[PDB]
Amino acid sequence: AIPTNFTISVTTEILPVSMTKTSVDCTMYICGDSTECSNLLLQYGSFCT
Amino acid sequence: VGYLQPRTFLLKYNENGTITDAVDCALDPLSETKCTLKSFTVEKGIYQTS
Amino acid sequence: QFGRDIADTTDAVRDPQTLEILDITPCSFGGVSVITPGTNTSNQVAVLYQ
Ligand SMILES: *[C@@H]1O[C@H](CO)[C@@H](O[C@@H]2O[C@H](CO)[C@@H](O)[C@H](O)[C@H]2NC(C)=O)[C@H](O)[C@H]1NC(C)=O
Ligand SMILES: *[C@@H]1O[C@H](CO)[C@@H](O)[C@H](O)[C@H]1NC(C)=O
Ligand SMILES: *[C@@H]1O[C@H](CO)[C@@H](O)[C@H](O)[C@H]1NC(C)=O
Repeated sequence: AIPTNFTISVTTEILPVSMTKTSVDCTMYICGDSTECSNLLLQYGSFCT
Repeated sequence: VGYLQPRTFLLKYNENGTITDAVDCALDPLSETKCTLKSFTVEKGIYQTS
Repeated sequence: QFGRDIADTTDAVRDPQTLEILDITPCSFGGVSVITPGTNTSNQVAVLYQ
């Protein structure tokens, strides 16, 4: 079976390339503006880094 | 005469046990990045501080 | 007497004298970054307030 005519077709492909960049202030999230909580949290600085 | 305040300092001990240098971690953003990296030397770049 | 948001923190209060409702807002906000060419080269820096 041999084709006798043709068709020219255009199709689309969608690909993700990047995502949102985020940063966290560890003390702001855990303690807010409490000085006492920050003095207590000074024992966990390595984990936030 | 000067007056003391509660501060966080990064002190340096040499191989004989004497304090030879210090960083005041809340003077400048540069000092804050020094304090975070735990080094007295900072390489070229952009750093998030606080 | 008190109002609380989704995070459960208190954000509104009735004044016990004048009986008026007041909103409470934190006063620490906004991100900061520091640009350095390297402490080896120089101590001059730039600061970006986002
Ligand atoms: C090959 O296929 C094309 C269609 O893709 C044919 O062209 C059509 O021909 C009809 C009538 O024969 C017209 O009404 C259409 O408008 C034509 N299409 C276009 C895009 O011009 C073509 O005739 C076919 N060839 C053979 C030999 O079969
Ligand atoms: C440390 O002690 C040694 C031996 O006493 C001495 O030679 C040296 O100069 C001292 N200081 C430093 C910075 O090593
Ligand atoms: C309480 O004191 C304030 C000001 O002194 C006054 O305006 C108010 O009427 C007093 N009484 C009550 C119930 O708030």
